[PDB]
Amino acid sequence: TGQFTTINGQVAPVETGTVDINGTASGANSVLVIFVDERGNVNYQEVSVDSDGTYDEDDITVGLTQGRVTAHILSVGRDSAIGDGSLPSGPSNGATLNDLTGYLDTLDQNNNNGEQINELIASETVDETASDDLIVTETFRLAESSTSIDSIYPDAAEAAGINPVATGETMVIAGSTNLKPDDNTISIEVTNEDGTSVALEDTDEWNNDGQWMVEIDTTDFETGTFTVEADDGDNTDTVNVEVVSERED
Amino acid sequence: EVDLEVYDAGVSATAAVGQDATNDITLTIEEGGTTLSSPTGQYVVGSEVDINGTATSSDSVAIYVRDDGDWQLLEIGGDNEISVDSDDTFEEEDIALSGLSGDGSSILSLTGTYRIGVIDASDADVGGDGSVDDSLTTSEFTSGVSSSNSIRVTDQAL
Repeated sequence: TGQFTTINGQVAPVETGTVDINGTASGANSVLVIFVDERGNVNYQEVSVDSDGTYDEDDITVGLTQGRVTAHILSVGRDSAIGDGSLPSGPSNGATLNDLTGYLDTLDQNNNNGEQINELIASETVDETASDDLIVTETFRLAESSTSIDSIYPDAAEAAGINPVATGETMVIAGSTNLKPDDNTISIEVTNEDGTSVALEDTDEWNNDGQWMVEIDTTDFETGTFTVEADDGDNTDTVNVEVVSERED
Repeated sequence: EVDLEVYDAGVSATAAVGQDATNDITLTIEEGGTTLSSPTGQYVVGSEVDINGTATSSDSVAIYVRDDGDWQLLEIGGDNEISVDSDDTFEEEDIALSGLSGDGSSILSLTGTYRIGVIDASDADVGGDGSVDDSLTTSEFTSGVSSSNSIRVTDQAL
């Protein structure tokens, strides 16, 4: 059993990625996870599973290229051998998780398509009819960091995205992000017609749905046009909302 | 996990490759967390603040500032390093980040939200003389043991 934590199906920082893996691997001593992209680059790491077969390894870096990356989780079956032990370059019956890593080093060296690696990995280890080893498959698009503002509206019921807000009542702002929920944060800025900031709030928590909401009060606000700015050390999104004494309902 | 294997008395080195170990012991190896504490959250431009943090396995540490690009080195002054005591803690006196000379400080002069991180002496001029004199990129800064935290600078009003 395995799982991969994706903020939106993607990993934002290409230079330094991070994924969380957890699951149940009963009866095994170690679990290997492999990442391969469309070009054919491979990254591997072994995970020491605890006594009760509940492995949880956190903050796994990915050193691959931008694009689409498919992930596999390897687990030696009953034979405690990779499949049948028939590695193209490894010895017979001594094919362990560490032994298969040596075979992986040959895959990226040769000019092989990333799709070819999917055929090769499944065929040599799992597709063999005498193999007892099990894998799980998961994919995610490795993209760049991106943050945007989706909807701004008061405590009323609305999801279109834009809504004038009367002063004195709290208004919610909702945006999308691909960053890590805890290791990063989103800082907001609300400024008037001549660069007088009035509000500043930050959030460093959001579920794996990718949606984040920030609460700002409108107690001392003045009617007019106000600028909402959000940054995270990367490209900054700006949106403008109108402020009115009272709304129409 | 790292294991140690002992063998029976009188066994030769070459002949001990295959025979099973009489006993064993295992230990785990990780990397220590070198983090900063005081330069976090808010900073008034032109103000002075101390460098507070901890470093489990470190001898010399350097402070870098990043904003949409390279990690420009911050010239703290003497030897560009801070020693660590036995309690795995390192500290520095009150230093004005923007006041000090260097291009690293110039990023923090302008108002905005930035990032600041510390790194151990594993850089060592990314290979060369025993001195921290570079502007390590994202890959170089992340490869070694390090940690960064979000910082933003606010305007100063008397």
